Amino acid sequence: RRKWQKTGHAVRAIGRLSS
Amino acid sequence: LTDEQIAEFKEAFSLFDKDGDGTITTKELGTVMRSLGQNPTEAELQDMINEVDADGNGTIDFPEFLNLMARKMKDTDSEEELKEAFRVFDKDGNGFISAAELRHVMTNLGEKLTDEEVDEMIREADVDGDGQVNYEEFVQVMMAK
Ligand SMILES: [Ca+2]
Ligand SMILES: [Ca+2]
Ligand SMILES: [Ca+2]
Ligand SMILES: [Ca+2]
Repeated sequence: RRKWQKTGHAVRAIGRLSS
Repeated sequence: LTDEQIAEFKEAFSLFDKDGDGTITTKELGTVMRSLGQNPTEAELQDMINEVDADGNGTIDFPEFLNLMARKMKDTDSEEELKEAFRVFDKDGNGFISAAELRHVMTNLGEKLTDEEVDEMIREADVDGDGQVNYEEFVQVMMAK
């Protein structure tokens, strides 16, 4: 259930922190 | 935002918080980044955490994580964020996410995913019928609901 989106959130989080 | 979105972000948070103690340490963040193919240094990890460490305890708790993710960016910023996220999933960088790439990333992060599950994901997302997911197709899945 929404697994792809969930991983997407985690990946975007790393992006936000790197910026 | 609302309950559903919060619960979703909480699951995203759990991918980092490996021990379930409710906080993301530099070690945990490092473990996740390494699983994605990155090699951050200790200094880099501390800086990342420091960006959202409002209480100065050296770790990212859920409230801090949620605040980070709830922040509304400009369209331009959102677009670049999505592209950066896409590159993480597009392992070989050929401009398309394959079932092999998607399952590998998801599994490495901590998600449980079978071949049939990933097959379905790719199928549903594949709009142009080439058997893979390009950037805009990726955007649709990320923005879906
Ligand atoms: Ca933890
Ligand atoms: Ca903190
Ligand atoms: Ca690829
Ligand atoms: Ca496609």
